Amino acid sequence: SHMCLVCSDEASGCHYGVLTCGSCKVFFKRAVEGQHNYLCAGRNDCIIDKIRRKNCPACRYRKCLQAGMNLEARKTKKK
Amino acid sequence: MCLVCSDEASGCHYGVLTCGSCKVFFKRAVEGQHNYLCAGRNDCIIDKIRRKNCPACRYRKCLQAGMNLEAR
DNA sequence: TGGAACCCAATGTTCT
DNA sequence: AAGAACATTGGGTTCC
Ligand SMILES: [Zn+2]
Ligand SMILES: [Zn+2]
Ligand SMILES: [Zn+2]
Ligand SMILES: [Zn+2]
Repeated sequence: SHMCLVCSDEASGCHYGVLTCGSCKVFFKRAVEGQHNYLCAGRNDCIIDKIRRKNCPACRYRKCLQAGMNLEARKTKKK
Repeated sequence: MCLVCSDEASGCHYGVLTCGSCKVFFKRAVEGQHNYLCAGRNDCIIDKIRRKNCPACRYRKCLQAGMNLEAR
């Protein structure tokens, strides 16, 4: 396809195992490598689009996980 | 306690009892015009920590708590 | 009390 | 591809 599977913006290729845009790529890396201690102000089902993806990092990080992102995807595609 | 984010207040600002962070947010919201979109259901929880998540919902309840720049 | 000017945390792009 | 590090935004406290 051509759209990020997390936020629907224009994907820039496959990162951490998932067709995503560049903003979701570095968001995930940051969330996964530090704490991801986020709280949703809604009911854990926020809509995450190009502009709203900024509102709710809890729900953004859940959609990254749901789309299959994982740090070791490179090492894992091998074998 | 902030009538908006229920943190605790520095005093009465723009017509309402609010925290300092809500003071500046409002001034900025009203002046800068931006158009904000809620990502939930137009009823987000607005508290000390979750404030920053939905400026649409934050700004809406500033308005509804009575905030207004001409409080003269 | 209202506002300026900080300062920092979080985002998204560049990297020639 | 991954990821440092740059640029910028939006935000809260300090100060005047
Ligand atoms: Zn994305
Ligand atoms: Zn959410
Ligand atoms: Zn407040
Ligand atoms: Zn909202």
